[PDB]
Amino acid sequence: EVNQHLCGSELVEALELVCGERGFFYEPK
Amino acid sequence: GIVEQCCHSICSLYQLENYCN
Repeated sequence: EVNQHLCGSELVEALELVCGERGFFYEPK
Repeated sequence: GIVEQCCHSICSLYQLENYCN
């Protein structure tokens, strides 16, 4: 049911959609 | 955590709802 590990970038695409124009901490590079 | 719940397993969205500053 739409359940898969979001690693690489898909996560950031879903991380900036739940926060908004504020920004989130997620750039382990 | 984000890579321990999204990369180690599946992440829905409520998990990333706490990482929003």
